[PDB]
Amino acid sequence: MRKYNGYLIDLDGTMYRGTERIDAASGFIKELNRLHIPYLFVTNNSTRTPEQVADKLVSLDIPATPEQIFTSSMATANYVYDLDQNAMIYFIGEEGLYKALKEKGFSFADENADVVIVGLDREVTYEKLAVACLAVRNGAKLISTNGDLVLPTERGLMPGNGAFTALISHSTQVKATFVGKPEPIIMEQALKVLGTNKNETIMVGDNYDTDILAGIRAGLDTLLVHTGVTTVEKLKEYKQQPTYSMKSLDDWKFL
Amino acid sequence: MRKYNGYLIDLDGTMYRIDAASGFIKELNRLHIPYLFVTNNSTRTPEQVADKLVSLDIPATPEQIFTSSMATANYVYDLDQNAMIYFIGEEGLYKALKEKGFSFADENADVVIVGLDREVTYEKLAVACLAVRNGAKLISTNGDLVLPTERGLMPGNGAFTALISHSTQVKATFVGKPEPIIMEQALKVLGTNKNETIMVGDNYDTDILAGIRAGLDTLLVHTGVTTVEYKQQPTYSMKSLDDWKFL
Repeated sequence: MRKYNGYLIDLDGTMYRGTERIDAASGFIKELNRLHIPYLFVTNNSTRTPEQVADKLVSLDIPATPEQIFTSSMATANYVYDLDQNAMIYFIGEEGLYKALKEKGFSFADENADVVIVGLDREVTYEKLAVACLAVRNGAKLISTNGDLVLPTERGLMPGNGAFTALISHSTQVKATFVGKPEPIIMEQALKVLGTNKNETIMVGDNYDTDILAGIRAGLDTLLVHTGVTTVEKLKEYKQQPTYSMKSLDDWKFL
Repeated sequence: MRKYNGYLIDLDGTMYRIDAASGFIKELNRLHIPYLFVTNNSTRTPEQVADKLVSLDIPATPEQIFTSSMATANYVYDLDQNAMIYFIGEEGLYKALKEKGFSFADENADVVIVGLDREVTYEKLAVACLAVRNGAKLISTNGDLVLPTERGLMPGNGAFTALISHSTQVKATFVGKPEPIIMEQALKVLGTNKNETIMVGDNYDTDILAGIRAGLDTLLVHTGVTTVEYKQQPTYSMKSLDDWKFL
């Protein structure tokens, strides 16, 4: 009887910025739970495990289990696995991406890898990057968990995953396939895990350029919150608009 | 009397991958025509490059080597003699910058110089990006995307420059070939006029284009990158340095 029986909730943007937004998210998510509506959180983040993210949400009174956290690194692992579970993987990345690949039981290799996966590695080295280039020139498919050129830290704007992918792409003259938002691949992979139908699922977020655009491209209806008169006007000039725009999660009716 | 009285000569693929190169250079010495080797190489000192040439029976003194490191050090000196420098690179670049009198800094640098560092790290790249976002000028020794080795086609300095430029949204100023910066300097060092100077090389995309944009005649010998199989032709194209007639 509901139009939407599955929710993909963005973890990024400014969705949980400040106590008011945190409380609104708590209210919204608790309501989904009370209604027994399945939901999954989606993020491009590669520096926290599903367990850490869930522990964090729970501490903010937003109910989540590790199984409800879905990252671009997980989407990337799962996407590659469905295409060739016997591919030998070379990856650049940290514990999150390693774990997602481990979950899929991959074999790993260096210069003769079948697939090269580029994730953010804050201890990357020339040699790690060289092996990626060599494997790509040996015919490996080139996959990038996301395209972000910058990683915000307290030091300032550090090089992001996308910058490293650009290095490899430029050196090898091979284009990467990108998985994370704003690409639709992460959202199709999230839909797989959530288990609901595309036309009965909605993606909720508050960033258009990176986050909600992914849902639009993946063929999902979208709710963009934290909008205002000017941003709504701005979106009307773009090729694609979110399905709905509202000020607050508080305004959403469960249909 | 001769049309060309000065020679700028590429190393990588022209002088070595070859004893046609040796004969060519010695004939230059016998005809007493000055020459300068010009290389995008940012890792080696001129002493090391010259020694390698000697060991191959190619007459070269360190003073006849002009690298992208030396050119970059000169170029930065022209912009600001007192620049605080953050650099990524190896011995060659470090030495060139130090010899020029520069002091070094990190995130607070005035100028960020990107040269090849085969032991570069995330942190080294991050410092570069932070300095650039802080307002540092972004300079690169060379734009080569690949470094050919026995393992295969390794990432070259242009690939690392691209990472930094993409992350920071700041375009780099490139010094080495095919940019005219290294050429105009080399020309000053060689000391001959443009119309009597010829650039000799094997790669169209670096060597020949460098000559064209510097307004120099060019000689493309097919002993390296570019095959016989572009919008501007080199002045001359031949299969071997043995075919050159010393015009």
